Amino acid sequence: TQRIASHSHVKGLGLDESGLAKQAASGLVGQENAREACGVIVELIKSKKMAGRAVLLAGPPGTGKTALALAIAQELGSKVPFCPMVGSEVYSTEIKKTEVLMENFRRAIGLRIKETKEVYEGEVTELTPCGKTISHVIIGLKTAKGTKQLKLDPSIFESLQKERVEAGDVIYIEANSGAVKRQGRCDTYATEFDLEAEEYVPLPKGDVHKKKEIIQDVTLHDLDVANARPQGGQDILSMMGQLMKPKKTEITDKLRGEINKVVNKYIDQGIAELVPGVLFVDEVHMLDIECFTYLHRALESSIAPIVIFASNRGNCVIRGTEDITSPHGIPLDLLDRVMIIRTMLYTPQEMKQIIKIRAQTEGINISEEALNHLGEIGTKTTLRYSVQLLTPANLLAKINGKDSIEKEHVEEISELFYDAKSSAKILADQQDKY
Amino acid sequence: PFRDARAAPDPVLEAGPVAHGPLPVPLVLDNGSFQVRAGWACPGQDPGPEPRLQFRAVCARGRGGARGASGPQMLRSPFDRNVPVNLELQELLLDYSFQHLGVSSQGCVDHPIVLTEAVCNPLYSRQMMSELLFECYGIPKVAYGIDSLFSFYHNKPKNSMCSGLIISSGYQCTHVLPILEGRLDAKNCKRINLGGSQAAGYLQRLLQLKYPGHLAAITLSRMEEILHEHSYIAEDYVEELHKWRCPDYYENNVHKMQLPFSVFNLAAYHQLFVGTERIRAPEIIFQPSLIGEEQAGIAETLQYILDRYPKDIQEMLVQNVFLTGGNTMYPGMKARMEKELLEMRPFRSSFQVQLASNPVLDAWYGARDWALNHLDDNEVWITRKEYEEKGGEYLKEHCASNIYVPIRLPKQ
Ligand SMILES: Nc1ncnc2c1ncn2[C@@H]1O[C@H](COP(=O)(O)OP(=O)(O)OP(=O)(O)O)[C@@H](O)[C@H]1O
Ligand SMILES: Nc1ncnc2c1ncn2[C@@H]1O[C@H](COP(=O)(O)OP(=O)(O)O)[C@@H](O)[C@H]1O
Repeated sequence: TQRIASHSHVKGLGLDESGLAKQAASGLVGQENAREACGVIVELIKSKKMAGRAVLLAGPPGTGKTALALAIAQELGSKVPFCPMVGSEVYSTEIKKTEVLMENFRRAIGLRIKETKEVYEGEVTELTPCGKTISHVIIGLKTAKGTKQLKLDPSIFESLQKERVEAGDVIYIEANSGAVKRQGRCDTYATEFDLEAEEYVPLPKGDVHKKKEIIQDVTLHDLDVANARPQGGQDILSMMGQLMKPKKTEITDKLRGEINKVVNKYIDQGIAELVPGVLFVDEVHMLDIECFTYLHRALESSIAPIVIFASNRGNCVIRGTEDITSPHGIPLDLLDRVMIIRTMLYTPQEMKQIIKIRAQTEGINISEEALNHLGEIGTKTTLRYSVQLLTPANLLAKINGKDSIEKEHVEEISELFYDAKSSAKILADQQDKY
Repeated sequence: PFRDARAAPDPVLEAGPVAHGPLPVPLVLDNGSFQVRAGWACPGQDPGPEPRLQFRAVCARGRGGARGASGPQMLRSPFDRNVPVNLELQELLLDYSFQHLGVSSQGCVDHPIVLTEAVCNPLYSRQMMSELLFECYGIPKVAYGIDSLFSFYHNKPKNSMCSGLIISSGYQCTHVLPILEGRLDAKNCKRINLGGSQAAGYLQRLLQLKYPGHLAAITLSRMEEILHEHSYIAEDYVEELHKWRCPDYYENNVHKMQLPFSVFNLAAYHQLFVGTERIRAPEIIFQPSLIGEEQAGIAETLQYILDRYPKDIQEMLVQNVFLTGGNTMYPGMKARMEKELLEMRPFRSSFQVQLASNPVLDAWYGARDWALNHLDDNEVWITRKEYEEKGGEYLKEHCASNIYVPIRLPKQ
């Protein structure tokens, strides 16, 4: 099964059809005024009209900022790109800081393409080329459902020859890609010799020929990166690929210009469609003043995605200024370009509901008398700490041969694993020893 | 446990069961290699009422020298590989058949006859079979046809022009016969030199090597029972034998053939356990390489004839694949044939496999229904006087008969 993790219980914003929030729904509780606001952002991203518009989620640690940001990615679903990043990712050793911003801004915009995937497979019954030189090659295929003939071009024939295919081999051709794969010799010939180095496979039991409709997702960034440096062209088989190690590089402005111009051609022809997505720059206060200034340009550009920011700082110093304080750790100049959503601390009853939702997500049975105790301990410590104790408590209940958390299990665990507040009290006492 | 076969029935009749209408009621004679099947045409009755004389085509004459015997009872038989090639051992087989059916009296059989022959018959052989028939027995008119094609004629949906492959498998041969517009396309017809005789011979020799302690207990007439009652044809041989490899399947499916009794007596009066053997005997016609023999077998041959036509008439003649004769009686034969056929056709295309209504008797019933219709079509038959100007190497090209060619044999 899938591993359980820190946000796997949230399944959406869980708003009603009028846009208002429900008390407890889709794996979130509380926060009505703050998560109704995400509803409006989801409508804005689904509208496709806008570019570069941006949002800041603000509020203390453990109040739900990344949970809400991931809830938005659920409401959009896998049709629309959602690129998460951490502020600290900007400091590469291969490229300038603004290049990392610009790559990630491109990643959040997707081309969506359609094609009919078409596959031929089976034992090769014959190969016959077709004047002076090969015009086409006829090939016959067989499976336990029948036989077909195909008419190959000389490019595909070169690929069959490179795979060392001969009659009696079992082959997979994909007609769109021009992909060709040898899968071994057909086992009807497995007695040609007693020992020979080949691997023999049974004749396929599936259809000779299959069709699907498939959808291809690719972002503008993928086009940039693929087209900038020469594509290596090595299906291995070529030792020149060994010498020049890859590295990232500053993509030039001119190339992004041409890529924009070619993609516009294809969305006029109906071959592709465009999905403006979301970039989630989490941990934003870790950006430098240089980068914060470059955002004033990229958020204005009439191509950019929607950008979501989040921060937990009070009035701290802006990185790289050595001096200047500003709200949320973000420069005032940029803070006047974002709409702000505040995020609020939980009352004890809210934490009880979060704890129960985590318990039944994580797979643990818990008695009411024990759940009231984790509720209390959450008010003394923090929600993110009470939710840690569930699994270790279950694991002691299991060692003592019981199915369900009871008071003495959480009480034992509380004495065995400390909180940052109570550990800091120890460090203040034994001060001279560390 | 084994049985023993019956012998010496009581077929005796009056001098001729002549019905109303035309007096010269013909004899219908399936001159088989394993057994002969013979009787009166008996017109005007829809079900053929009495295909009398079901008897093995073998004769006795021993160290005594002075006498011979012919009915179901050291031994001899008149055929070499499904063509008759004996003089008096054919006569005393015909004699038995006529005498038990009744005959008029005078120095000939007064009735015309329809007689089965080999898919191709050597010219000398046809000439001899005509001579040994017109000279000795004095028949007024004669018809030759092929067993398989009579069985097809019987099994057709309608008395109309057709196309198909016939799959046929008798004592010492199997044939694949492509037919178009009612005519055997004998230019590209093919046969395999194996058949149910050779299966029994192989199953004998296997069990002799499995139990040398009692060679004498196992003999052809007991091999017949295990091959008729207890053997089957695989859908795919290398998969069947693979599920036969595990002991828990083996013990549930092996056949316990108790010999007659006089240690629990099996050290000689064994239960002759047949496992894999009950597959390896049927399979000979699909894989003659289980014996020494290098020939294509019923699978590769069908493809090898079917790829020698235009792609439209293939899809025509495969619309009627027909199974008839001897070995097709095995259980599972239709399934193996239609699976093997599915791999060697265009991916979405259609085919049909039909099994004869009674695989062993339909050759005779076919010859009955044919003769009973074509009584007065005097272009179809060879008349007694024609044999005096055409030397016996001569035939009349009706449907369900071998293809004639202009030719003559020197004789003095
Ligand atoms: N309203 C809520 N409903 C359900 N679970 C919540 C809710 N708010 C927070 N959580 C859960 O509690 C934890 C809160 O993480 P949270 O989103 O507060 O991180 P944060 O401190 O805001 O920001 P960061 O991700 O930078 O640490 C997660 O386990 C989250 O899934
Ligand atoms: N019920 C049966 N199951 C299996 N094989 C059978 C069965 N009946 C007959 N045979 C086989 O049929 C063969 C004879 O068929 P037949 O049509 O009489 O031959 P032909 O026309 O060449 O004389 C024999 O080899 C015998 O083993």
